[PDB]
Amino acid sequence: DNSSPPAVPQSFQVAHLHAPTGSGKSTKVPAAYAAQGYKVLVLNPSVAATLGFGAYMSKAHGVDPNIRTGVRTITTGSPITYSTYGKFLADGGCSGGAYDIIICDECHSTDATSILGIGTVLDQAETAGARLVVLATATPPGSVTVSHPNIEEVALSTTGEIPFYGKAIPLEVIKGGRHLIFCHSKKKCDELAAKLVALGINAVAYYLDVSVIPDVVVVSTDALMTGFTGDFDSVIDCNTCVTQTVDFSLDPTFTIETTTLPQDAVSRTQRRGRTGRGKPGIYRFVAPGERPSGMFDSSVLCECYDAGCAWYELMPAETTVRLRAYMNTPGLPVCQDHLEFWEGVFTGLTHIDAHFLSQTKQSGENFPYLVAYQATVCARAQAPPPSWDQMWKCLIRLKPTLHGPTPLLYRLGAVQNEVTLTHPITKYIMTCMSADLEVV
Amino acid sequence: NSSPPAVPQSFQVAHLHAPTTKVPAAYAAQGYKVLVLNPSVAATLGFGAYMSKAHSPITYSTYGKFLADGGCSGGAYDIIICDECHSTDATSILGIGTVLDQAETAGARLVVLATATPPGSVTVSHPNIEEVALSTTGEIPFYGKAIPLEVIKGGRHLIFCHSKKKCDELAAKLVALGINAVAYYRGLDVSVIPTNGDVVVVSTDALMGFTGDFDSVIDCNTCVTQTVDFSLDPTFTIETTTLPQDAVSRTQRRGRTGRGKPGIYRFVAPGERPSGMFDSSVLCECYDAGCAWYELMPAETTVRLRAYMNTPGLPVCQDHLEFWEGVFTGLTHIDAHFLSQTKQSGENFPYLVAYQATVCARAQAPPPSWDQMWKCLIRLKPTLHGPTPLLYRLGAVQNEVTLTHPITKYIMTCMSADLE
Ligand SMILES: O=C(O)Cc1c[nH]c2ccc(Br)cc12
Ligand SMILES: [Ca+2]
Ligand SMILES: [Ca+2]
Repeated sequence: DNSSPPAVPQSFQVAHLHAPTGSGKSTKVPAAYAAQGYKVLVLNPSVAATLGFGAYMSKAHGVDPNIRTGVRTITTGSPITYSTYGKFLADGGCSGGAYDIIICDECHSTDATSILGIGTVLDQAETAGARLVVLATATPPGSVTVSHPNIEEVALSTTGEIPFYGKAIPLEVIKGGRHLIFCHSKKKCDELAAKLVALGINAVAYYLDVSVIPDVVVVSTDALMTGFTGDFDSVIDCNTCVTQTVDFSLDPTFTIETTTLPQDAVSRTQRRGRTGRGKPGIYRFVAPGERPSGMFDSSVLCECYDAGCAWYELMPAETTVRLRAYMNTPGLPVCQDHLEFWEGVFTGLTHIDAHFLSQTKQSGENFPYLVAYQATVCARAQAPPPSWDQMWKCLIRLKPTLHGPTPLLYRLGAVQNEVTLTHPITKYIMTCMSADLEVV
Repeated sequence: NSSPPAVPQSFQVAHLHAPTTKVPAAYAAQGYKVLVLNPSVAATLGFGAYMSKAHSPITYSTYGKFLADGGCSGGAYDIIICDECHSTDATSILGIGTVLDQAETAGARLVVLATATPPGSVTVSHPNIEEVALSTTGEIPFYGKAIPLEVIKGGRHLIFCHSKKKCDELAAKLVALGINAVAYYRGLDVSVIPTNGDVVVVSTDALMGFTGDFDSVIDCNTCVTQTVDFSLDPTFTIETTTLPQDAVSRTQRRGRTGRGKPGIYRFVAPGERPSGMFDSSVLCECYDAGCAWYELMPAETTVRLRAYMNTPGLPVCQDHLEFWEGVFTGLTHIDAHFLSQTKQSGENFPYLVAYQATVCARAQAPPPSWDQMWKCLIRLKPTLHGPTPLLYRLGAVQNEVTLTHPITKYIMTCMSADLE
């Protein structure tokens, strides 16, 4: 719809704002609405960003916004409120009468919190008195990377002294002094570094804490992020990423696993973006292509339901309503319509052990509810967990429960113990798979 | 790029992002011998002359024929136009990769990669077609939403479903409500009503083209596609998945209505998957086809596919070239008579099927099942002797399996070593 900030209408509308993010989607835009006399909520996926906007508004313009994050909450009364999706979700969502305008910044984000948070805004904002929701991103669905004036991009050839994802890095260009290199996994961040900390070029691997630079060559996963020492002269990109996916493996039910894929445009623009910051920069790549942005995996829907039940006190049917509003809204990332299936499985998961759930939550496991629940049925059948990986630590108490086969609900990682596939909850999920997933 | 690249002085690869004959004639006026490649040379509408019809400086052929001809012959062309270069069928990908690898050595000075739908393309509005979201209100349940009887009672309508089974079930529900509903899917008669009267065609993505009326299209916005699973049981599985449709698919389904007269498009999902990626099973297909059809050693197939993957502006895929090249290299001594048979039957992976049958016949062991795929072995009696030496899964497996054939172990090792 808009490449500029949409005016406030007289009846509720959902507007799309597609703008370069240097143009202050998170600063200039909410400030313009504020100057007009509106109360504006600004949502972002990351805690750092949210605090980072608050600071900039206090320092560069003397405006002290409300800040709302899990770790810290500041209330000044300013018409501008900065919050994370997660904190917005924990706050219970849209507070009646609070906001005239809600900006969903980085609306391209496909982590579970962002999707459930935006779904919630689209379900609730009109009823709560907002006149206008703005879905703001620099990279709408279908976006590909465009050229950058102060970054020249050069294909790697197979000629060179370092083996790199089927191609070669000529020894020179990483002796310029100032370099970031992206590898898909941890295991090959060491192996790649060590294949030249032993060669002496001086290199360190990131995935822990920070350890770098004013020379140096950093090789890291995506666990480093967009800021820090923006001075690099070149980036070298393997152009692939590790993503979470669900397999309906029927063994007995589903598996959450990881796949290595070609990077999408969001990934490529961002990795390339850590050079050419003022200076001229060079981008070197294994592969010229990229998936367009705008698709996400059904395993992320699973996560939304997991967080609904674990963090936000949402019955699955309520999470479905929020996600349904997301899925019905045009110009947002798309996924398989598996709402019925996941509402289905989580609704069958009754009488979870509160102590286990309040152990997996603190642990930072990805699916605290699913984990605590498998552990729940394990304890009550006096069976062992599916393995003695760290995920299952809430059960340390091998001793009574080592009685036999694990009653396996689903696969969240590697399964080491022998299993039994006949538990009523397992049969229940299988029936939900028949009921709610299509065939052929 | 929107306009036809002027012929340069050295060899290069250009991209023509043209919207929905055009350009080739222009290059032919200038003395240039041009070759134009498509998936098919049949009339794009389903009616009219073939593209190869003579009236020459311009040849019209297909990627399939081009590959069978052995690719680029001599200095026979200055300009090669790869049209519909967004196509991700195996023949198109191997065909384009062949052009890119051979064109310059064959003395061509320009390769045009033309498509109306570059990577990242999204479906755009149609001046002539009104689009309306289905609600959950209506008599006919449809992929989680509902079709109201009112919008298909009377008139002519096309409903897309993702499978044969869904088409039968939906048509039966319509007929029971008094609608003249007809199921269409491959294997059928174009018995879609002859005429002009009310009809609701319930169809898969068979039926292309055609000649229907259709005041409206209703779209499930779902597709079925082929995927490889690296399932370690023992090795990999070729399977079929349902995914959200991509922009190509939505545009094409919506384009059955609003031809001339205004039309109405009704949908289950507002969004599509952006176009521009394909599965690793397609790579596997390319090597299979290289070995069965085109007499290509796996390393020759790799060379062509690598050229494709180094070329910007084309659909992307996982880099499994070394993996697939490695498994086909191990597949030695295939039974020739079996390969002939799976080639004639139109199996999707004739080399892989025949090779599994070759391993069965030698161990005098039965096929993984007695589905039609395995009928080269049908001289059955001596062979049912025990477990199946299972190399990979190309379908459902009914027989008892054994996982210790050396070729199974070989492929497992390729998986360990070539797949991260
Ligand atoms: O920590 C944040 O502010 C974001 C967030 C992500 N997930 C959350 C769950 C609860 C609460 Br409170 C907050 C979050
Ligand atoms: Ca699978
Ligand atoms: Ca699998």
